[PDB]
Amino acid sequence: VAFTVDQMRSLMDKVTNVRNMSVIAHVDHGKSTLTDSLVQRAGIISAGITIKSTAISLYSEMSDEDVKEIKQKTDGNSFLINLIDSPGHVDFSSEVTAALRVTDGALVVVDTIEGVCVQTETVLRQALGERIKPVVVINKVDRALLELQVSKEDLYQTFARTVESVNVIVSTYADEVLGDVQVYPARGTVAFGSGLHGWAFTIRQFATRYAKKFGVDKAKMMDRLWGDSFFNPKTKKWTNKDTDAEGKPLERAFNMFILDPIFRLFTAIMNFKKDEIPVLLEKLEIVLKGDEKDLEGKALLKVVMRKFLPAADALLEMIVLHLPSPVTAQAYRAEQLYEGPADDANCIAIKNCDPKADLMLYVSKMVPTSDKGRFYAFGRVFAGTVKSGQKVRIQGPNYVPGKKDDLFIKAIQRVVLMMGRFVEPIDDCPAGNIIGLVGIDQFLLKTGTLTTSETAHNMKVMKFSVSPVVQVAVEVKNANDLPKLVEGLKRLSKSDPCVLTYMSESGEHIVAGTGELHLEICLQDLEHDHAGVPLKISPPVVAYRETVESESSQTALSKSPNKHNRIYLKAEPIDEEVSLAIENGIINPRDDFKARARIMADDYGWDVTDARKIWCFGPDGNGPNLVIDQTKAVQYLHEIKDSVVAAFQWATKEGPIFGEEMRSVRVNILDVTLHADAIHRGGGQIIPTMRRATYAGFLLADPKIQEPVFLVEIQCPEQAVGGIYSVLNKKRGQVVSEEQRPGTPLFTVKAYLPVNESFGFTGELRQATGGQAFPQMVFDHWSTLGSDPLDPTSKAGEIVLAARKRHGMKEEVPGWQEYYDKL
Amino acid sequence: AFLGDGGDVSFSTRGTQNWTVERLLQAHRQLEERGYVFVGYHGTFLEAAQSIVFGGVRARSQDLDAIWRGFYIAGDPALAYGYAQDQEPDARGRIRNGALLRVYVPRSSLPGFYRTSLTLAAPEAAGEVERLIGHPLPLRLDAITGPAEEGGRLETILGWPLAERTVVIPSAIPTDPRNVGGDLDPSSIPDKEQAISALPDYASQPG
Ligand SMILES: NC(=O)c1ccc[n+]([C@@H]2O[C@H](COP(=O)([O-])OP(=O)(O)OC[C@H]3O[C@@H](n4cnc5c(N)ncnc54)[C@H](O)[C@@H]3O)[C@@H](O)[C@H]2O)c1
Repeated sequence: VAFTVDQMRSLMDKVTNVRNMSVIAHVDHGKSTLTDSLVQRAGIISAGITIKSTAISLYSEMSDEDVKEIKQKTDGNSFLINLIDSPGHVDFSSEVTAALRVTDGALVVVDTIEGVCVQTETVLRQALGERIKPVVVINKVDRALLELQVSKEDLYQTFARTVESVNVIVSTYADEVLGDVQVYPARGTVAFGSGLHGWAFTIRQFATRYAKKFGVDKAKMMDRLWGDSFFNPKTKKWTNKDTDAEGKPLERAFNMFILDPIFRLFTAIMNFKKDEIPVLLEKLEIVLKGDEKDLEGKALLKVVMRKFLPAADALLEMIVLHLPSPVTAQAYRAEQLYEGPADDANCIAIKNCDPKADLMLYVSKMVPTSDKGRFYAFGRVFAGTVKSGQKVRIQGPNYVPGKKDDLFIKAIQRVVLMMGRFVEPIDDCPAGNIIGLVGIDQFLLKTGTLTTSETAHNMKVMKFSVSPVVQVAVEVKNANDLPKLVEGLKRLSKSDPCVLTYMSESGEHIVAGTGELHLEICLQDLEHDHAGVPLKISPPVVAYRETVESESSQTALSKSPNKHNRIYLKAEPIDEEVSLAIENGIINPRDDFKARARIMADDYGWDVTDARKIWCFGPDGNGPNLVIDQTKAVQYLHEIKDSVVAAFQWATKEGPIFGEEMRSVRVNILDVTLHADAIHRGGGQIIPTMRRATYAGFLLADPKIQEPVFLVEIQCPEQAVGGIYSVLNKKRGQVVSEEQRPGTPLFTVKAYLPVNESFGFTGELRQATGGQAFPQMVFDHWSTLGSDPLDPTSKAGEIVLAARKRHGMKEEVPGWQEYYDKL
Repeated sequence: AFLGDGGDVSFSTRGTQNWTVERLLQAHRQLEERGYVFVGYHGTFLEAAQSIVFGGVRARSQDLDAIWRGFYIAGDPALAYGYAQDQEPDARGRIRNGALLRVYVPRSSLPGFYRTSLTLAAPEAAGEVERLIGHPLPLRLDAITGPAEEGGRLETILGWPLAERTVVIPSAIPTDPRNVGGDLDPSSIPDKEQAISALPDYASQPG
């Protein structure tokens, strides 16, 4: 249906009638199919800046009698449903949590024949740990009839077992504090149908239908239409005994009143019994129009069933009548979603879904848009009201009410509805609703908390990292498609904040990701969309760091090509603390040099004299590497500063060990001799001089390499936990902690895992746990290898040689003499 | 064509493309077979190498006294090596490694090659050079070889008219992309290129 902005806001203020929910289903189970049926039936449409579809809005209208069945506060017969997009596979764990966290209900799709698969089971655990209420739909019933050709009782028992498996999971992992959350067909919390053909039903739908033909209230009718209820055809009498007086078998009500009608349509139509179909159709009052009256086989069956039991209706009914509203759910989810005090003014405001309190908006992800390369924030208002122009406290991951770290007090350019692929600007948006924001992508990388109270803590943070720990070289197979790849990378880089595309000195096109899989999907998107050209891709390579462990053995000296200029310097390690402070914005390149020096001096033990003479950071003008001017009375020193900084940018981008970035490297310029005439100390002269002196100084300062390390968090059932440790113990894994969820038998194992040991990790963990483990890993820290990188046999040296060969460099690492002044 | 057989030759920071030592040996031989002779090396930047090898050496303005204008080369590749790089950074400050080139002349031009012990490009040597070549500077269809500086290595200046009659091909001696500004390591000079790099004997006395 098409709505105006006024209408949307109108049914957005009625948060009691909103359903924040997602669809939990395996892709091979027609997840996309059932989602389509929902959109084509209840999808909302607006009365030019497009976005990647992240959420769909649905509108459902019900009767006054229906609204009374809802066991939670309601207002009116209008209902706003937010269908939050879900990942296509479990492996995308971090974003599987992202979706669930902003949803209160979940439509869980299971299979008729295969029942509940391993992954749907795992995701359900997570959804339950998030305190999300489930409603089940048994899909692909079509197959049970057409292929297996099962009997009505056999099909019934199949559903019974399926529902049994689901509730085994539900009663085990659903939190006690939610009450009985198990699903019961007789209660209308389980639907049956076939997404393919587009039909589905609930016991309530058939109960409403027969309610009159039996002079009975809907409640006790659907109570009978499942379980051991039998309507004797001969006596016209209801019974709880599956045999009559003479000992003959009685058919249960489900089989008799629900399955039988459907079974007859399937038989009459697929057997081309042209004389039965008409009689059977009028019986159920299924009227076909013109063209439809000629169809046959599956073509006809599809139209008949679609008109008989529209799938979307059976699903919407459950979603509205049984899924919790923002009001109902936030009352028991708030404590879980707030990283602060339970009785806080803000946590309280979240339980009450208070639209008047200080803002508490959750940004679950950043969405690519058509408005330049900018990203639109996506999330949910858990408290207060978000407004266009409203100034808000952008609280990032590292934020803590104490410090002012990771804090940005900016203004919301625009508040917009995420109508699937399109954007709709609105004045404001009360608590309980899902919404998008404009002008925040430069303050938030992916997730964070927006607040208007300077005493509010972050909301349950989702750990991410932009560190490109894995990368590959991209290369067109046909040299004419080059431009298509160049624009393709420029495109790829824009569709994802955590993807990196750059050119190495040698001119190679590099794509860097946050993990094996993440980089995998990026290369697939590039070769089919962003570029669409046949590409030659080198095997995945891990990103390392080059660093020093001591001060240079001696002063590093280098001379310019024309022999008229000289730079004397020395390299020394920077403390991890300081490197962390730089990487975390505390020590800032853009900061005032005097305010910044105070911090390095007071908080980090730097001579304020040195901290005041920082010439630059690097690489990329902000890395954890520094140049310090410690020269005395050097004439025209400032006239070569731009050149020296430039050299530093290149030197720290690709170090002398094997082309890897530098980290924690301090360079002290001790002395400089220059030609009196500027004509003889331009960029061409100084740049190579500074760069070579740096390499020399580096090589003299006890060279080493650093490897990236993940922090992995694994959810897993007690039984299969043993598989976790089994895998970690052959990948230099290191257990951080092993916590158990109070009631449930769910464990959370945390461990450090070297990134170069993580290739094919989820695959192995999958097997070792029977697919019951739920992995989540983010880059945590860099680790300096003990071994000598210059030794080809040592571990660090083994890495170096392989890489140097791969790059076509001279196998052996150059000595400092190579870059030192030749004399 | 004097580049021998194989793929299209191009210049890159990764090194000269489609230019093996064996191809050089072929190109060099075929050059002598056609009456050409090696006279030294010229180091420069990539685009310059592209222009020189495929468009030929062409006269241009240079920063010195008019009387010393010409095409500068060196018999010792280590000297020419120092010029095989960008002289100016690009927008971001990138300074790329260049390429070494081998310079050949028609043997018919050898009667015009002279040497001196004096330091070239200086007013105290002009008089002696003008004596050797039998005419006032600048050089024309003649060349002068001498110390590029006091106690320094030898350089050769080809008069512009003579320079335009050169044939220039790539060297098998690579520059170092990871050590721009460094000096040429003799061990990186292919022994087989060294074997074909002897210089002609230049006259110490005028014609
Ligand atoms: N370049 C060398 O190998 C070399 C050898 C000995 C001495 N030197 C010394 O270096 C100084 C600079 O000489 P230079 O030759 O490097 O710079 P230059 O000013 O004499 O010539 C300018 C540049 O134009 C370039 N160029 C591009 N296309 C060309 C073409 N088609 N024909 C001719 N030149 C072309 C040359 O490579 C050269 O780098 C000289 O004064 C000399 O003392 C250089």
